[PDB]
Amino acid sequence: LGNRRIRSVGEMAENQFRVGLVRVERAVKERLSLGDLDNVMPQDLINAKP
DNA sequence: TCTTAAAATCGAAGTTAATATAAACTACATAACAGACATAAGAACAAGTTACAGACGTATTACATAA
Repeated sequence: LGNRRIRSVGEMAENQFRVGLVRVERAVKERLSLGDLDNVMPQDLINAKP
């Protein structure tokens, strides 16, 4: 049992949230690379639905 | 003749009922929807054509009455 671990609701919630965050981060990096960022707000860059 | 990667299999019922991310403008042709008209089909009324029924009228026979 020192070689097997317990993973609870907090850990897997964190894991899935991090997966969604990476999913957002890919598109955010794609958008930031364009350059035209004069009229962009932080709420116009991320994607809450993933 | 000996490794080494693939290929295939692994009990019945029973229950069970799904998800959820990520160009715009313009030009043209076609299909669909609505309205109106004509047509075909049925409903209604009235008449005509025809035979039979229902009770009457007639014809026939038998009884009664008159000579």
